[PDB]
Amino acid sequence: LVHVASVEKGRSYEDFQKVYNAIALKLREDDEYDNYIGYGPVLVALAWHISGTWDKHDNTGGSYGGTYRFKKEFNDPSNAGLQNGFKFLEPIHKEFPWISSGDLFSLGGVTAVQEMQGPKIPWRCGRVDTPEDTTPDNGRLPDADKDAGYVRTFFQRLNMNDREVVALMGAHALGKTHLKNSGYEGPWGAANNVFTNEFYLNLLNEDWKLEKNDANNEQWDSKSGYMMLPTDYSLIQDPKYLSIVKEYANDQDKFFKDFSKAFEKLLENGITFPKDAPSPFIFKTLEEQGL
Ligand code: HEM
Repeated sequence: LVHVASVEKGRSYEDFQKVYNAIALKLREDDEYDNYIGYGPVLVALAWHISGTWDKHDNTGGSYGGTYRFKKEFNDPSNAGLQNGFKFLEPIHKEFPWISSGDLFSLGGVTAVQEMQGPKIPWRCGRVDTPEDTTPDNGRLPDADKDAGYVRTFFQRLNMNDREVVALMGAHALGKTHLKNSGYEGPWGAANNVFTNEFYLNLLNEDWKLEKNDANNEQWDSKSGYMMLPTDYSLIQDPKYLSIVKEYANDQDKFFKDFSKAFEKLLENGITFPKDAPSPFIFKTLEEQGL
């Protein structure tokens, strides 16, 4: 099963920069969301879940089809609350009806990271909307109450190795958990609408206490008011994961480069790019454009 990237007819770099700018201007404008965190975090969370359904064994799921628009996938328990990022992006799709849904969902993620001061993420167009019966079943996204063995095995379904898994998890510097969504409650650190290596620093530097939350699930809580999921805590339990955690705590530039490659890879899994496809785009930030 092959999905071949097909560029939206007659569109080029500057067309997608416009779509970037509209997302970015709206990000600026809707700052009150989730007690003033803004929609940045939920946008990267949406891009990760629409990509996270991929199965490298048969190329089912993945970002290409844009299948999150169908009710079986948006009703996935693993996706509770993500309807807020979808709603955010509705005005944008309306303004640019020519872009595909998978292109827009993935670009929203890229846009969020860059505007939150993270690294440039190269992004490629050409995902094409596929029909409702291509929507993958629920249950492909990962559980939080597991250990490093689980985590390692999970991400291998996405063709990700140890380094990629630890870089990717650094996105938990952003936003927070919400009891009503997931059964976990609280943020991972203090600067949660700015992309930094804080997740790794907090993981190593705080005084974590294992507790049961108000939904009766176990999570790691610090005196600072931070939390870690068991899967997060895994990363300092496995000695291979811990070595890389130390690395990124110690070197944010290294973390930014590895996150950048890994996030692009996640959003492009399952997509075959023609030799003559355009080169990956690197979008300018609003700030870089004077907007
Ligand atoms: C073993 C894998 C992971 C687990 C179990 C996991 C689990 C969680 C949970 C339970 C939430 C809270 C949901 C809520 O209550 O709203 C969450 C949110 C979030 N996750 Fe992950 N996740 C994982 C990996 C990732 C990765 C790969 C990304 C992205 C590169 C990511 C991005 C984030 C973001 C930014 C948030 C905040 C969303 C917002 O604030 O609403 N996650 N995740």
